[PDB]
Order: sequence, then structure tokens, then C-alpha cells
Amino acid sequence: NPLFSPYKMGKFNLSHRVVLAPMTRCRALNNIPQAALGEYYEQRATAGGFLITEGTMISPTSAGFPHVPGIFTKEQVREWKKIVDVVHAKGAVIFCQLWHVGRASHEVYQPAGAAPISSTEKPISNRWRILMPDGTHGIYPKPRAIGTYEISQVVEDYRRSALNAIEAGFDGIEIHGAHGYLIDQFLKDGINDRTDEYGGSLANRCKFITQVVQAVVSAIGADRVGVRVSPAIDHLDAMDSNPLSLGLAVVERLNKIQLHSGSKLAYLHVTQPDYEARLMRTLRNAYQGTFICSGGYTRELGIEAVAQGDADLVSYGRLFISNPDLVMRIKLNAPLNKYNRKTFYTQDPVVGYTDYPFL
Ligand SMILES: Cc1cc2nc3c(=O)[nH]c(=O)nc-3n(C[C@H](O)[C@H](O)[C@H](O)COP(=O)(O)O)c2cc1C
Repeated sequence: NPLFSPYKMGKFNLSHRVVLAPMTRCRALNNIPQAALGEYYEQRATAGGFLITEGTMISPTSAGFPHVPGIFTKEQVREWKKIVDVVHAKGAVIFCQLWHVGRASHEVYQPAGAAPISSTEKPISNRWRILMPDGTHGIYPKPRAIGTYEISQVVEDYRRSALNAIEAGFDGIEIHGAHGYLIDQFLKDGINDRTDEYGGSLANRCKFITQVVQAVVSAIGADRVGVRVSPAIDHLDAMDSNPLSLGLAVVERLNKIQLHSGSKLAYLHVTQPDYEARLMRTLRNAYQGTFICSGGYTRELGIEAVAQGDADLVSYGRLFISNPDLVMRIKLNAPLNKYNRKTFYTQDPVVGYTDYPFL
């Protein structure tokens, strides 16, 4: 089984290639990491295993989901360290994903009912609905196009949040630039209609993620900085005329950052939509460093990816909700448990969160 061969993710020696994908569960009430988050990640942590924390707020204007954890306040830092300590006690590596929803927000999630910030003024079309705090579905409002000065302030919110994660004891951070959110609103030409230095050509549309990654690299070190992208996912109107060209464009900037800094990044996380599809390998071939593949991967598919050189690590999401011991279940080929979509974003600390049985 090549999924349980040791891999060196920079200064982090992992015992296997099974990675917990970042998964918003909406259990951090009032944007505060609750104690149930510790029990949730401890059920999933293994010795030498890599865990990726769910999307975490970098600013009071970064949320588009109910009860999502933050890392911009001291109170959230002292609540994150209590969970990082329990995960570190099991000998696991944990990364905190910095998440900014951009235009995928709502007045109920913004302070004083302000409009969500984005690269453009176009809102998400009406075929997508945002989850409301009361369980219903609302309408994505019209965002507000920010200038270059506000862009640098959001970049600083990434840098300040990256340092708070290391203060909380995290082994590193992952830049969430996928799934049609703030960073993905700049990369995809279907959303970025700007005429300044942040829109138009591939070089201009890659400037925001380059400044975001370069800021967190110079603050906490490149080897503790992860990057997640999704050039082919069209979620929340995140369409690109040439997804393969944009993926290679993002990789080129990531390689240039690794060369000018004299150090390698932690990894490059690429997730794909649920379905040839040779875009995953093509992006792996262009990137110089660790590659994590994501999107509809199973036990045989993950083993096939590592054995064929398609990826170094394989991250699993949905199966990690209903299988806390998914790492061990993959080893023994044990049957996996089914997951309940209804309890994906509920607020109960046990029901559909930690009540999933072990093997
Ligand atoms: C309930 C749920 C929450 C998710 N939250 C996040 C998130 O916070 N950040 C992120 O980058 N992806 C998030 N995702 C996307 C997962 O990474 C996605 O499931 C993964 O790319 C595909 O893995 P899978 O085939 O095992 O389901 C979420 C997905 C689900 C279903």
C-alpha cells in the first residue's frame, strides 16, 4: 500500500499520505472555536497524519457561512490553541486554512449589514443560494468592487491571520483560493472584469493570489504555507475560458515565489469537481514540490494516484465526516460509513459531528 509510505512535507515527516480535507462544519458558534472542534479533530487525528482545518475567518468581513471559526481575534487564538494542543498530543500535523468568501456572503454575515467585497460588482447569479443562519436559503447580494488600496489591506489581513495561527500553535496555514471565493473571484475571467493591474491578462489576474502567498511566506516561512486552487470547479459562477491555462499560470507564479525565497512551499492543493481529465497530472508536472490531489478520491483511486506519481498526498473530505478512523479504514480495507448531508452545516456539537462510530 503506497498510501502508507513516509513522505517528507518539508520539515514535517508524515507517516502516511491520507490527508483530512478542509471541511466547513459550522460548529464554531459565534465565530469562536468550540470545544467540540477539539473532539472532532482528535477523532480524526493520527500519529504522523496531516489534518487541514476548515475555512477560517481572516477578518470580520470574510464570512459567508454561519458559525465559521476565525483567527483575527486574540479570543479565537486562545480557543484555537486548546484544539491544536489536543491534535498535537496525538502526533498529527495540522494546518489552518485562511478563508475569505468575497462576494459569497450576505448582509446577515457582514458587520452593520455592509455589502460583501469582491473584485467586481457582479453578484452570484440566482441559480445558487446562500445558507442562512435560520436554515433557509437567501439571495447573494450585489458586492462592492474594491480598489488596490483595499486589496493590500485584505492581503495584510491574510498576513496577520497567518501569524495568529502560528501563535495558536498551528504547524502552518493554507491559502484558500478555490471554490469561487475571494481569490477565485480574481483568477477566473468569468468573474474578474477589472481594467486595472488586477484584471485582463493572466498575469494581472494572478497578482492577488501572488501577493497573498508572498505576504504569508515572508511572515511565517514558505515551508509552512499551503495553497489550494480549483481552476476547473465552476461553483458559485466561477467559470474560466481556459482552466488548464489558468492552472499553469498559477503554478508559474508559485514556482517563482519558491525561487526568489530560496525555499519550497508546503504543498499545492488542487481539488477537482465530481465527474479525459488529465488536468490534475498536468498541474502536478508543472509544479515543483509537494502536490495534494482532491475530488472524488476513494481507496483504490488514492492508491492509484500515489503509485503512478500523480500526487504525493491524497486528501479526503466527505468520507472523513462519517469515518473518524478513515486513515485506519483505508489500511485494513474496512467498509466505510455513510454520511448525512443534513448534518453537514448544523450547529449541534455531537449529532452528525462526533457521533459517527469507529470501525
Ligand atoms: C460540508 C463540506 C464543507 C467543505 N468545506 C470546505 C472548506 O471549508 N474549504 C475548502 O477549501 N473546501 C471545503 N469543502 C470542499 C472539500 O474539499 C471537497 O469535499 C473536496 O475537494 C472533495 O473531497 P471528497 O471527494 O472526499 O468529497 C467542503 C466540502 C463539504 C462537503
